[PDB]
Formats: sequence, C-alpha cells, structure tokens
Amino acid sequence: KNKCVNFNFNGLTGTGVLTESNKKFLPFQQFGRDIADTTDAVRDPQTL
Amino acid sequence: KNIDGYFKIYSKHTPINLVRDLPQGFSALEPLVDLPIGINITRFQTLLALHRSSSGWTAGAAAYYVGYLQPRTFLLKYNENGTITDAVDC
Amino acid sequence: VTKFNGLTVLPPLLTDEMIAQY
Amino acid sequence: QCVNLTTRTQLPPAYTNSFTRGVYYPDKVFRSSVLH
Repeated sequence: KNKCVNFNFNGLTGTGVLTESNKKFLPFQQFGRDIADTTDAVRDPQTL
Repeated sequence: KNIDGYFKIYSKHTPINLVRDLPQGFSALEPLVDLPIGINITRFQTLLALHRSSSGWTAGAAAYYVGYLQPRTFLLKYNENGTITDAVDC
Repeated sequence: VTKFNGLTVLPPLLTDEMIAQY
Repeated sequence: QCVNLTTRTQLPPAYTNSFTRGVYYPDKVFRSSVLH
C-alpha cells in the first residue's frame, strides 16, 4: 500500500495506491465499487 | 440457479415462530458456495426423511415452499454495512 | 443543500467566506 | 428401490401469499448507502 503501482485484482486491472479504511466486507465478496460503478475497494485473499 | 455451467447456491437462515403463514418481512439471501458443474439442469427433487420402528415408513413434521422466478427488474437498497435492506419491484 | 474517471472539478475563484464578505 | 411409500395421501397443492421474499445478491460487489 501507499504507493502508485500497477495492480491486477479480480475485478480491477490498472494503476493505483492503496490506503487504510474502516469498511467491513461480506465473506463472499471480493471487491467493491462506488456509486460511479468504479472499483475503489478490494479485499486481501489471505489476510482478513 | 445455473449460469453457463456455474451453479450458484444462495442461503439465508433466520429464526421464526409460526405454523403455516410466512412472515411479512424482508431478508437477503447470501451466496454460500460456487460449483462449476458444467452441466444443464432441467428437473430436480427434494430429500425427505422417514422413520420406522420401503412402504411402511413414517415421516416427521416439516414443510417447505417451492416458487418460480421471473426475469423482472428489481431495485437494491444498501445500507452503510453493505447489506440489502429494501427491494422494489418495477 | 443536496470520481477519478477523467472528471476534474475545479474550485471557484471566490470561496464561501468571500461570498459573505460581499 | 422400486417400492413406493403406501402411507401417503394425495392433497391439493394450495398456495399462499409472500410479501417481499426472493431477493438475493446478484454479484459480489460491496456498496455503501447507495442504490442500483
């Protein structure tokens, strides 16, 4: 995190920088999108 | 439901206290697993239990409901926690 | 009264304090 | 195997009325205080 680098996630592929948050994902969801239909929140596949 | 060979299983568990009628409330069915079977499903059955102290068996006390889905437009209202709280049929 | 997909929102020249000064 | 249960009684399939049942998650996308 905290670095603009290239990422390849399950629902988003591109360049971004990860920051801390306080959201709580559901156990079946892997990524989240905003109102603008843009993926801005993902989940680590190993760490909760 | 089956989407191009990928079988989806949704589930929801909640305590009730009734005899016949369903509650007039709302609940969101979350997915449980994902089974890539790659086959087509047209018919189905339901497992039931029987007891006897295959024609003289006796069942217990249970009930279930079977419905039919329709491809209509529905709205999804999410809260701050990301759960579906309301639904609007158009 | 009642984000990074190429839509840039520019701030105005006069802020909310400068409206109350006029 | 081929023996059917003889202690069964055929009943008419009566129906009931549901209010807001039958809504699930169509995808694995997280949302927050929005509506789609």
